[PDB]
Amino acid sequence: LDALSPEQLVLTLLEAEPPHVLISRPSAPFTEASMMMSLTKLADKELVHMISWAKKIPGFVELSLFDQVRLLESSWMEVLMMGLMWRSIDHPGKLIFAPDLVLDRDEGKSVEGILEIFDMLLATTSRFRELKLQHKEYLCVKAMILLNSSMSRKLAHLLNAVTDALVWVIAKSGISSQQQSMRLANLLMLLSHVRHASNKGMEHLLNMNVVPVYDLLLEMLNAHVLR
Amino acid sequence: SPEQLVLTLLEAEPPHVLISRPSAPFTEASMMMSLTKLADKELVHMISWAKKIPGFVELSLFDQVRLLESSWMEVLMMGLMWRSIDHPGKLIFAPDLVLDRDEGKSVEGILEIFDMLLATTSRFRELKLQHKEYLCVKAMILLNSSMSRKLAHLLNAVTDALVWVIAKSGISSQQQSMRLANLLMLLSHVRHASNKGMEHLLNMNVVPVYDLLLEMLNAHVLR
Ligand SMILES: CC/C(=C(\c1ccc(O)cc1)c1ccc(OCCN(C)C)cc1)c1ccccc1
Ligand SMILES: CC/C(=C(\c1ccc(O)cc1)c1ccc(OCCN(C)C)cc1)c1ccccc1
Ligand SMILES: CC/C(=C(\c1ccc(O)cc1)c1ccc(OCCN(C)C)cc1)c1ccccc1
Ligand SMILES: CC/C(=C(\c1ccc(O)cc1)c1ccc(OCCN(C)C)cc1)c1ccccc1
Repeated sequence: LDALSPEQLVLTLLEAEPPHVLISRPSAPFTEASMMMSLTKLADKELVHMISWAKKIPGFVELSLFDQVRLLESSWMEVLMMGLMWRSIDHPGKLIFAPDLVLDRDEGKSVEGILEIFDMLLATTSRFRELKLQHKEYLCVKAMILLNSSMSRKLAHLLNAVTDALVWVIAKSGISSQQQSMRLANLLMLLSHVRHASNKGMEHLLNMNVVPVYDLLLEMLNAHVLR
Repeated sequence: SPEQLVLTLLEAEPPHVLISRPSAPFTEASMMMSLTKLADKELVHMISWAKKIPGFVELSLFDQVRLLESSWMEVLMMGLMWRSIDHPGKLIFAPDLVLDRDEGKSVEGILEIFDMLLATTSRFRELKLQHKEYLCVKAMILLNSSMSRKLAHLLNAVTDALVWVIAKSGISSQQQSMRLANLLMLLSHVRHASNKGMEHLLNMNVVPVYDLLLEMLNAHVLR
């Protein structure tokens, strides 16, 4: 119960942060291939990392394996983009994928189409920047993205605890009540923009085949044999 | 003010659009023909609705268009979820056009889209979403679809109005905070459904103007 209390949860997420991933640009001037290559290599590394991070969130380990895989599968692009926005929050106009990989808007034009994605990331980052998004609020929101990715007893509980944690953090700020409700709303409403950039990103990534298993999974869940 | 805004959103509600099913057993075509007929009629009314929203008509004609342009599919799906809320397992497109999850199989693909809607509606049903709450959430979907002075002002006012609505409930503060988070967290699912629907709708050619639109804004000549 307590390991899931505002200060406890905040503490655990504070130290669950994945390790920073390093990567440096290539020799020649960026092309569409080299560009994506770097970002893919980079995205894959952080993903292996995103697993051990999820495992450290109070109780994630007790959710069925199917649900673990489900949430991570449904929310991984949003989690990446939020990690990316967060670390690019104090450097307006630039996306800090990694220390030696600090690309500004224009360089994205190396990979046809990513431009609109870069602007979405850049514009959402700005919103968090005006809000003066704090590291503690950030940690709660990232985890919330993980648990709010799809839609039980445990799941919802785990999610509401992360929610209670964020109210708590915003609460130790001193601002009145009406401004605590406002910040909560503003912060959460940016979740639509994150999800949206994720969908846009997925679509673009996909552009650059398996057997449909949607019905079968329902059948399986319905029969109750899924994991 | 909160009470004012609510009252104004209430009476700003679009009329209910009446449409009926066709003769023969729904075909992928006929099915999508009925939904498209319905949506366009609703979209027509949507403009009028957005115009009644306090302050909207003051935003440059460009922002108005941009907002409606980017949020219309969510607004629609939000309206659909609201009227299907008391009909589990069903999507109430109109009084005469109600479809079960299974009938959606008339149009190849929309099934996953129908499950997204029914499940979100399911979530709102479990939160016992209230009419006034719904009113605020809708305008909120319209006003938060894109990313100024008046804009944010307008958006924070509806947001104030929502907190206010949740406040006359009487639940403790911790619970009021909880409900605001749970409702707004549900926006991400609404936006997600919308993106999925757009992808599918699109599946069933113009010149890229994105870069040109930026320049035009940079040069400050856009509307
Ligand atoms: C938004 C930049 C980005 C990726 C990214 C975002 C944040 C971050 O911290 C690191 C990378 C990106 C690039 C590739 C990618 O594919 C990996 C394939 N794996 C899952 C096998 C995922 C995200 C991207 C997504 C779609 C198209 C083009 C670029
Ligand atoms: C590429 C998406 C994905 C998984 C996936 C890929 C294809 C598919 O058909 C279904 C899922 C994924 C998600 C979770 C996972 O967990 C292993 C079990 N627990 C103990 C971590 C493995 C792959 C994932 C990988 C790393 C981080 C976040 C998400
Ligand atoms: C969710 C069902 C739906 C539509 C809908 C939602 C709510 C509502 O109240 C009425 C209809 C839908 C159908 C067609 C559509 O395109 C119309 C073309 N216009 C833009 C000229 C938009 C939404 C739909 C969306 C994508 C693919 C197939 C069906
Ligand atoms: C189809 C999307 C759209 C508009 C649109 C289409 C293509 C494009 O390149 C840009 C926009 C749209 C939105 C608003 C609008 O309003 C007119 C200005 N005042 C009277 C509000 C006209 C078209 C729309 C129309 C009705 C309801 C909701 C959305």
